[PDB]
Amino acid sequence: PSEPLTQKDVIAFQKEALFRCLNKWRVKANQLVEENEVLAAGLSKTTESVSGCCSSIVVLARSVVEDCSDEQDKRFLQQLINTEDEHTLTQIISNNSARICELILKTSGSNISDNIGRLQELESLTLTLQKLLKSSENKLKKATEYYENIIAQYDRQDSESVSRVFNT
Amino acid sequence: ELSDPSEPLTQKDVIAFQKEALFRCLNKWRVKANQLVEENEVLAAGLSKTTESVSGCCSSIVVLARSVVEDCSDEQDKRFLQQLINTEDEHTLTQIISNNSARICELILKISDNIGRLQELESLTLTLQKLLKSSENKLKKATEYYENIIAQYDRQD
Amino acid sequence: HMSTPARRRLMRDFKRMKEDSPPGVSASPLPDNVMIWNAMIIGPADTPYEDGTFRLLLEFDEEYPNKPPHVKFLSEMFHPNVYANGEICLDILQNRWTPTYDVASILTSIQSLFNDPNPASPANVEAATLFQDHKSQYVKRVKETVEKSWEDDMEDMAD
Repeated sequence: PSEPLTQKDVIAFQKEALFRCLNKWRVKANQLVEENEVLAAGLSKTTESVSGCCSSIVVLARSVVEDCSDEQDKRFLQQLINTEDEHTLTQIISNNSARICELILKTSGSNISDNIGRLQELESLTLTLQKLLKSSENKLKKATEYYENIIAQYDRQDSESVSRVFNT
Repeated sequence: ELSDPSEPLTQKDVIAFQKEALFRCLNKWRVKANQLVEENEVLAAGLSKTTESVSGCCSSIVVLARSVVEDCSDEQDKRFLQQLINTEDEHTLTQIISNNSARICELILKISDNIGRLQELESLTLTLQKLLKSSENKLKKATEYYENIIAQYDRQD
Repeated sequence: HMSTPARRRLMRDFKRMKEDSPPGVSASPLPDNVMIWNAMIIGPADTPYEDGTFRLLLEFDEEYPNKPPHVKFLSEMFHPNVYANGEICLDILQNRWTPTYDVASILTSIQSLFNDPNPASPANVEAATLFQDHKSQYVKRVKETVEKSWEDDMEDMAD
């Protein structure tokens, strides 16, 4: 084989081959962290800019619900206004895109928002969600080290060399 | 293939310690590289799936913009609405709409500080819920990846 | 020849190494020059230097054990207390020496620097500022020297 698969199998392999194999994975891991960092960056930069458009439709929906008359359309704007799942929201907008433009123009004039409580409710939620995102990513960051530790310590516990040098 | 413990070490006993150590380091890198391709595809997949979903909004915004240019008054705004309507590259259009969302909603309708605050809050409310979901999903899928290898060790014979 | 009080003791230290060698420690005086020693420490577990094969060079003096030896790392290093050429900034080797310290005592004292570096002497200003504030990046950089240490075939350890 080109690369060894077990700790038992390495005794036959020369060092120069083991080094060549280690670097290929080490270099592959470094390219992959750069790819993972830049990809997770571009995924956040896109979700902010997609939410830019999505929110503008939600804002226009909130502005015209008061003057809409038939409630099956008001229920549609309400269902649209209060969802926070972009897949849900984007489907609602993609599937009914013309209807939305119709309901926005059909309203006679620009009407004032009546609720500041939703802005406080969002302000509190905005803070709670920022706190939850950092704690969720931290749970993931410590876990990558934690799981890679237990996997590596299984190889150490079964090693003949380690048990010879250090075990008393 | 080693020697007696209560003895000074040998050139053979240290070459064997390096090889067994080189493998453990090799394995630690191998597991780190495999976990990343799983996350990198799920990231590159979700990155394309998110850009596709904006076209519902972008098209709906351009038609709403065109509906009001004929009745628009301010020429710096009339030129701005035209600049919005005439951008073909959708990447440009999505940011032009995202960056200038407050200007857009007002120009379609014809209080203003409430719009700036609900757009800032709605965009962030939407952005964070999705970012938390993918982070919880990145955490869920990653735990599964490592515990797959853990299970193969906890029963290996 | 082996009549000098210093040379006499160095052979006394060597006997101990030959019979009670500390875990992860190797040491052998040059077969002809009994004043220069080849040494090799293995980084203890649960330390960023874990499983490294770090080579040392102990140079002694005619006054030993009354005078400390000169100690140089030969493997490449990243430690707050190790200068860029291998020279260690250890207390028992500088101003806290003692004749009750044989070779083993010095090689285990250097070994213990791996788990807890002395923050007082930053020989490596980068290693010290990494170890104090940015510990995750510290371990990332220490492990790159652990990998290099493996390259040497330990020819210095043969008979």
